[PDB]
Amino acid sequence: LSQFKDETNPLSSLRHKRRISALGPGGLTRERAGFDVRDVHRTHYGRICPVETPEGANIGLITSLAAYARVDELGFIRTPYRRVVGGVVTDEVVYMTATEEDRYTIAQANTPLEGNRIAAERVVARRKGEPVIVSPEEVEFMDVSPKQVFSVNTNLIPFLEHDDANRALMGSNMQTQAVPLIRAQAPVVMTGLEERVVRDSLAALYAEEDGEVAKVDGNRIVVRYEDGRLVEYPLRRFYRSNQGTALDQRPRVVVGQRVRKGDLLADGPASENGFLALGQNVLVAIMPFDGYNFEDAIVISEELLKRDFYTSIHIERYEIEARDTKLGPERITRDIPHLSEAALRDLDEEGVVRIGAEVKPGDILVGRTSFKGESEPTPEERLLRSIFGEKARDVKDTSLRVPPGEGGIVVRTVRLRRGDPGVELKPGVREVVRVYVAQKRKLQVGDKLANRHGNKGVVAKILPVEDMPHLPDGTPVDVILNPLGVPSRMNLGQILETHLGLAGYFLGQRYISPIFDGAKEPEIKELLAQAFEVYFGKRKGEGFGVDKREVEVLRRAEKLGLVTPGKTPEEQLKELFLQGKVVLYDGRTGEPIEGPIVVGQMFIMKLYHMVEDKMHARSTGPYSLITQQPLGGKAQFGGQRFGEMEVWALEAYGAAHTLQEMLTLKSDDIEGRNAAYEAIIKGEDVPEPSVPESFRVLVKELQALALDVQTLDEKDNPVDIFEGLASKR
Amino acid sequence: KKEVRKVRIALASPEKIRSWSYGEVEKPETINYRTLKPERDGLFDERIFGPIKDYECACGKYKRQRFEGKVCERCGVEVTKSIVRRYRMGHIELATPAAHIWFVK
Amino acid sequence: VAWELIQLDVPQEKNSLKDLVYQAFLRLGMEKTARLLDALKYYGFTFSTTSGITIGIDDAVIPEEKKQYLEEADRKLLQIEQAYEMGFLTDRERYDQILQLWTETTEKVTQAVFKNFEENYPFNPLYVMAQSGARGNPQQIRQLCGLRGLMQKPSGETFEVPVRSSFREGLTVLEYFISSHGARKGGADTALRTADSGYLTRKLVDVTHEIVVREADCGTTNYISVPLFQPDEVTRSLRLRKRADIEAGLYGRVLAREVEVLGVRLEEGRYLSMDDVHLLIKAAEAGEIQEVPVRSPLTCQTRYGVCQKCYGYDLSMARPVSIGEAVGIVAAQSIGEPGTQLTMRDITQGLPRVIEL
Amino acid sequence: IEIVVRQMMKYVEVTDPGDSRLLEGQVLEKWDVEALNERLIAEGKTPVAWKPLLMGVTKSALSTKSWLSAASFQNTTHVLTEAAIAGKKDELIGLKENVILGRLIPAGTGSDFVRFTQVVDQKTLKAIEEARKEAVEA
Amino acid sequence: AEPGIDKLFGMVDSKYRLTVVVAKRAQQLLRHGFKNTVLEPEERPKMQTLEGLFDDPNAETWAMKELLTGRLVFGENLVPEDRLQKEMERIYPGE
Amino acid sequence: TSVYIEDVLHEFSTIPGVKEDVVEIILNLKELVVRFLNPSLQTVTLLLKAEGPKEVKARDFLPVADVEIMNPDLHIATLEEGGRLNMEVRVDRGVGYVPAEKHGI
Amino acid sequence: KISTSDPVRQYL
Amino acid sequence: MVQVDGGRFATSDLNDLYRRLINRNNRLKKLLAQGAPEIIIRNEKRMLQEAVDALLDNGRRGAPVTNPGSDRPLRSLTDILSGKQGRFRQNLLGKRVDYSGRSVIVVGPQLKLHQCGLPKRMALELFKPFLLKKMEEKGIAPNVKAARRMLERQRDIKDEVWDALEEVIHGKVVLLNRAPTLHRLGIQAFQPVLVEGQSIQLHPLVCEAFNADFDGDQMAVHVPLSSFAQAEARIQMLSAHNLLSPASGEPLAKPSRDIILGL
Amino acid sequence: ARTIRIPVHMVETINKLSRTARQLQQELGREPTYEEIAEAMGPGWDAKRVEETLKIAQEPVSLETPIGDEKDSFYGDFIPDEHLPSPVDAATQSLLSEELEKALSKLSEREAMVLKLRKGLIDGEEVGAFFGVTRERIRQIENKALRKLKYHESRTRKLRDFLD
Ligand SMILES: CNC(=O)[C@@H](C)[C@H]1C(=O)/C(=C(O)/C=C/C(C)=C/[C@@H](C)[C@H]2O[C@@]3(C)O[C@H](C=C[C@@]34CO4)[C@@H]2C)C(=O)N1[C@@H]1CC[C@H](O)[C@H](C)O1
Ligand SMILES: [Mg+2]
Ligand SMILES: [Zn+2]
Ligand SMILES: [Zn+2]
Repeated sequence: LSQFKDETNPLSSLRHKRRISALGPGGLTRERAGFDVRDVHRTHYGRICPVETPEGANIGLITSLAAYARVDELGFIRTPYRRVVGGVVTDEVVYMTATEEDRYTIAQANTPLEGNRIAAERVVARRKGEPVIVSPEEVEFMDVSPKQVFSVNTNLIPFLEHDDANRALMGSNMQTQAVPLIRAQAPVVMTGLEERVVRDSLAALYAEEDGEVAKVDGNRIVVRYEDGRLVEYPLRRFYRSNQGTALDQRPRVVVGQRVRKGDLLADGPASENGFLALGQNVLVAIMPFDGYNFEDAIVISEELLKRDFYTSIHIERYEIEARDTKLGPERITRDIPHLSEAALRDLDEEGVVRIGAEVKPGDILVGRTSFKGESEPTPEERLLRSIFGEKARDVKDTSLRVPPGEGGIVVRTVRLRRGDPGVELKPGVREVVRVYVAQKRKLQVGDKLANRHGNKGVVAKILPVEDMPHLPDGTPVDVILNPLGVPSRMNLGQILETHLGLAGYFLGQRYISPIFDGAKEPEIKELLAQAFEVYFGKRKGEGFGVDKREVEVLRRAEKLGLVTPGKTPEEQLKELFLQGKVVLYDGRTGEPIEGPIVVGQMFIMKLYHMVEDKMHARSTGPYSLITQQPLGGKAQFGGQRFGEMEVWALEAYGAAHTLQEMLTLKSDDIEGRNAAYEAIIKGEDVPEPSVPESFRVLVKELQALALDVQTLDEKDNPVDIFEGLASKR
Repeated sequence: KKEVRKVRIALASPEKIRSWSYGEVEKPETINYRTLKPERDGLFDERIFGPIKDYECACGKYKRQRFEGKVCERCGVEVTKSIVRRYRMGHIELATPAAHIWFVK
Repeated sequence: VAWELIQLDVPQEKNSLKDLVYQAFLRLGMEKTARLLDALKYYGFTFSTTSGITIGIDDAVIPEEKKQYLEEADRKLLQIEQAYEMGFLTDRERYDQILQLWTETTEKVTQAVFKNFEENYPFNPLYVMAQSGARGNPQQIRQLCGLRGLMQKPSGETFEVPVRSSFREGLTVLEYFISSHGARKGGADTALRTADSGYLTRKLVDVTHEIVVREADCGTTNYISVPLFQPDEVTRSLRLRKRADIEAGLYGRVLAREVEVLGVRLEEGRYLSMDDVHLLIKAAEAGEIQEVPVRSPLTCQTRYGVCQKCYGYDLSMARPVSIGEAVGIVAAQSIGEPGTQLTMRDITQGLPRVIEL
Repeated sequence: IEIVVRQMMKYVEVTDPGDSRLLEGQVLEKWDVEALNERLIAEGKTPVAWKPLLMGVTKSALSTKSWLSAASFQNTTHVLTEAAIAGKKDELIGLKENVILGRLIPAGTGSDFVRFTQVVDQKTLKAIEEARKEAVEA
Repeated sequence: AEPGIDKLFGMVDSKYRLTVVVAKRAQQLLRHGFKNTVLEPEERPKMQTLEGLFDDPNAETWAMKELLTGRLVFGENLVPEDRLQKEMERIYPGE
Repeated sequence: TSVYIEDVLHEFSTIPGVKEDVVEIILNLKELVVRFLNPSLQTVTLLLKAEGPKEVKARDFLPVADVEIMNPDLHIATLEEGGRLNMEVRVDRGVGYVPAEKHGI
Repeated sequence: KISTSDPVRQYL
Repeated sequence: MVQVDGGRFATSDLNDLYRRLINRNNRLKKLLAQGAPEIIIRNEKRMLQEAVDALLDNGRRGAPVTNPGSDRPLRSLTDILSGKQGRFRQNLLGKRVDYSGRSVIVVGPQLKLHQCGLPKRMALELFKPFLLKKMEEKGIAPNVKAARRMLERQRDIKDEVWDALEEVIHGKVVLLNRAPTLHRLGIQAFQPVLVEGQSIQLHPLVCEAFNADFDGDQMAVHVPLSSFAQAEARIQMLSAHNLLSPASGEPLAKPSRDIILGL
Repeated sequence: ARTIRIPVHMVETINKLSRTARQLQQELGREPTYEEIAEAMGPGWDAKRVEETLKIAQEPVSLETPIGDEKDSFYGDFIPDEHLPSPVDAATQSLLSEELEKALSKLSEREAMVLKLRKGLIDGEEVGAFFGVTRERIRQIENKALRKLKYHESRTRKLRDFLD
């Protein structure tokens, strides 16, 4: 039940703190199903999010709780429901048990309200798990909020209302995978809890009581309260999150400033201005590009990298120990026995690497020296050492090196030697050496970004701002999302965001659209109308009118049916804008893109790259002791698994040898893989497979039991698998 | 040399038990700490199952490939790598028989 | 030859294209096809970018008839209620009568939205995608422009009240909690399906692996007769089977005995191309054949194995099957994959049945 | 679907014995083997009267010729026991059994039809006939 | 796709046979020396860092480019198994 | 194109008396726009050192003969007390975008 | 069945 | 019998069962010799029997345990052959291929069905041995071991090496796999076109064969080592050759979503 | 009782060690550092001694134990192998032996084979290394052939790249 805090970004850890599991005591609900339990029960209202469940294996056995949900006296999520005596609604609330909820006729919050007065005769209510159109006089109790219905993690989604509950799940789990960017911006459109999230989570640092600011360091803000006291507020400069994301508190208050009680002194890892901010709001066109955005691919403007927009700082913690072998202690020294000083530079400190040094894959992070054999020296190695320099330190190079994949610049190091202060060194462990390395991750083609709705996708091409879709005024789009990904999945919410986003871009303003009560299609067409004047109003005064292009796309647009035929281009474009789409020129050709295309400010986050992401490529490497199949670990990647499902694939094909190889030379043919390599090395057409050790392991396993398995010849006669080791003596 | 074209499971004659085997494991002596070597005749003995080293013997009278198929005069070890150590079979001589549960149950 | 196999009399759906591909594959040659493939891929991609098709909100168009169909069916619900308030309809009758009201009303708005687009906005973004073999499901569109109407309770009994809203407008608070109820149920079934799919395909391979094309035309001519007509849709009326199943039955098969049908003499042993399986149907339409004599795995003589003439055409390639193909698995697979789709659209359907069979 | 189903009926029951006692369920074609040679090559018509048997895909495979295949899924423990006692010679045909061996697949290029095929250059064609010409002694 | 794969498919009785030919031809192309070809003169195999494919890039890309021509001969039993490797060593140098 | 804070070693460090962190400042520098007048100026190293309770703006860089700073009021840092910041920021003439990784000055 | 009891009973 | 950590050691559970048998077998012999009271001789012969079961198969009759720490069935030879996941069992779940790799996939629009974009950085490890030799054939390295250390660190590669790998991969092809390999087209061969970065460029048309979308699905990649494995791989396993599905005579290289929308 | 045999003395020793740790657990509230144990035990007890004894006291672990999340994880796939030449090593021995073998032939067999065989054939004796010819001809040809060999190998650099 207790696990690593998942702090990819605060929101994440917060959720992981409140999540509920089955798999526990064993007494309550194990792995067998209990199918009915996994489904979202009727009572899960305001008590559990209906979205909050991991599509897949453990499917209904886990979930974080809801908004107003609270554990009363004994663990019974009581959900709040306000009272309504007669046709009068109250501001009083009753946290009710699941059971009692059924005895009453409860109504939803969407019911037109005048205050205490219900407004429509036939208004919806739901008795006990059954939708029922009740009358104002029967309405006993009413729902508290649209928010209490789901979880925090979910509540953060813009127009949840217009997105398929299935994909809205993805959206909620996506945020749990958000990585803190050095540049954190809040959404152009928010729901209303971003504030409360950063606040209730402990990202940003708030002011206890009113006063003024004394000093504003990059490491501390010692404020002076009006009470005649002043306290120093340290700020976790750069700390290592469990999942390796930067947690820094950037001061937002200047020197000598009267602070209100509870005002942001510094911003948390991902906050802009006390607002939750992950990923960044980017202008986006929503059309198809060549194939760069084909099933779920994203085309990104190079310009996004020019500015340090999607960029994130990562830290991995390489550690090595000085073990005590009976052959002789493993010394940690700048001494690396066999070949160069070039590799010893950054190993400045005798033994450890110098802070601030750029480490690439294959550089020594820390040196160490263990002994050569198990118990005896080497006869052949005896001659060689003698030939050029007998007196050769027989010690082995076992030094922590930069593992393939990446490193950055060393920022901190820790060494614990013999006389331990108040630390716990394991047995045999002579001493430990930690090396914190940090690195800037600028967005790249391998990466995956995804908005809060669920549109998930990978970058497939970084286009030069030179030729990507550009609006009439020279401002170009940052990302081009494929439309096709929208009909199938059903989350128009994103298309609703983009639109409000367009208004907020020219109107230079951010908004807050609540869960289901938020913005409405007419209110947005309204803001778009205001935006048209900032967009095109300046255009009017700046001195110019309409393009041949702008007129041309209008022609095809009326033939389409987006603009009322007969009205002036100026007026036609307004109409066209209000619809959420504007004219766009190619960028590569300068011609327009026949037909208006929507564009706008959509928030998009960048997702954390798992260890698997470090694409694993393995040539040759270690092998398990009892099973002779490839195995990795520390620095050798470890082989991919060839499953039955995959076998058949080959089997279906006429891939005879290719399947043989997969079963012999590549994984178990002990004598095979060896001659295999060597053959390749000499450019020899690889040798014909010897018997696999899985086979020999078997036969013997089989012999271990009375059974005798002997292979036979053309005529029933022996043949030999175990090459020459089974005949006796 | 000849392609393996037929596999065959067949029951084990006690004489065939012994045929495959080398030596008799006669004592519960795994390995004795002081020397991580095989204790007495026990489960890991080098005569019974083989040399724990590449082409070399246990004592070292003969140490390279030239005589790859011969055994040492004072101690017994014919060599190819430690693989012979993982493929060879030893047998235990039961006092008064017992039976296979695979056939009885 | 490019004109003969193309239909420029219509908008290119994925089917027209699919077809084009096929045709080009038998007509012109394998590699020459590949060329066309990338050719299409290229211009498709390009023309797509310039077309400026984009999802917007106002593009999902709600019909003006939705309010009608709703209210009409609304008052009709009132009737059903007055009819129960009096004692006429049993507790049950009411229920089954209501659902019938919606199930019809919902289907009504659906053909309504399409008719809207069909008549007024032929080029609605959200619509061409679905029409073109591109992206879009009639039932999906309905959730955006028309409305998603009925969600079931936890157990399976559908709810009495529908989901009056579309995705275009605020799917309210509860219609959303109900959507959840079934959603969990669905995700569940999907993982079972996935399991049991592997289940099935596993089993299939175990019994089928040994099956391999190794032959000379097996001389045992015991053959199966493929039916072109089916007995009982309505009690008894003989009718032409559908165009696809029949294809499934006779495509690239080997005639056991000669058949003279519309004028052409299909010889014995001949592999019937899709073009031929298109003739026999045109003939059964006319009324000259009710069955077809054809070689098949069910009647093969090769103990362990199947022969060229009895398997047929289909290698991944369209000519005869090439000796030494691992049919056993090729088969076991084609059946194990679709299985994952086996949804259940006291009797059984879906994968559960394919297990019982 | 046919290829599969067929294998659910590769087996039938026995009611009029010859070589092995009556109540036994065995591979249909393997009886067509017995009856074929028992009435055609070796005389004495000992008709082997069988009964078409329908067994499920699971069982069809659960019980088959090669024990190798059988050891893989049902009960490795029983599959062997029997296969041992009887001294079973697993003729490798089929890909599951032949895969464990790490042997070339029976199906595919592993086709006995083409495992053997050589290539020539007209230059090496005349070269080999010259070797034949040389066979002429004195 | 690949050059005249259809034309190739057609020159064999079995699909899986063509694969064995090309492969065994590619084998010998390298073993006995890579100049063991039947079509080098005017229009032959070619790569572009220079036109150097003429020496040793892909073995079977050759085999196929030869088989596509009518000079090679693939039989079930065309020339006796061991006498083949002997006559080939005798006539083709490059080692 | 390159920066050298005197007591700072890696880019991820923080300077006492300095509110901004190294990465924030190196960022603010990218915002700095300079202008030299002739080819003779390929790589110009601008120098600046400020101490104590002062705000460091781009105008605080010591003037160089043929170079001009169009971005004077840009904000580099906020120094508190005992705030010691002495750096050397390189500047070059190039084309397009070049990741700090690509050049490695 | 289970081994301790049988011997115990056996010599006891 | 192995050396773990601290001097922890690790031995196959089989050895505790073997000692069982040996000690009892021995104790038996000494018990006969010493003199033999019936009850005690059987008593032991009982234990002996039971022991003989232990190694063969544990649990058919009672279940042996290592001393207080893990009430676990010491894997019996039978458990070895069968087990939860044992010998023929995971034999068939899979083994690990030596020349394999796996990264995130990304759409390769310009790529032709024929090829696929493969990270050079990946290619290097994958075709390491093929490169080493190719290095010696050129001036880049004197010998193998040289060529090896020449590449053991990232900063030491001369740009001449990429030209060697790009030359090694000339007409070879690899295989790509998807998450659930459901049908034979779940593995396809293409010609690698070495590219920068981490991602693997896949063709769009074959995205339908492999059930693969780009929100993070990762594809593995294998290497055909024999000239034969390569022969088959590129002749009968490559992509552009298998256009029509084995299930239906219907194409599978059908213009998927974007292409249609355009056309 | 144990998998790795331990003499009766070591046994009582371990019991004493154990018993002692018991009396020491009695009051500290601190599982004794190996300081107490040495003291309380007696005459010749030290930290190295107790750390050793308790290292031998830990019985082995099961190479086959339920691992990670207890699903289907068997402990022995993780342990690598040492004697077996990972490909990299097989390739080494190939060039090394072919190149070492090329040099061994181009030389005088007299003192080259002596040191090749004395060092590479049996065991690691200047005097006892050469047949009849004494030390002065040994050092003579050993150091003059070993350097001509090294210096021409310096010219045609084949060995320089340390095969190790
Ligand atoms: C083969 N099964 C059938 O079709 C029939 C026979 C029968 C059956 O055997 C069933 C099952 O064996 C399934 C059990 C479940 C739900 C197991 C959990 C542990 C699963 O939960 C999840 C979370 O994880 C896993 C896989 C999927 C899951 C569900 O999401 C996991 C396996 C079953 O559903 N049937 C229904 C019953 C009602 C009724 O009688 C109807 C006719 O047939
Ligand atoms: Mg996916
Ligand atoms: Zn010896
Ligand atoms: Zn047949």
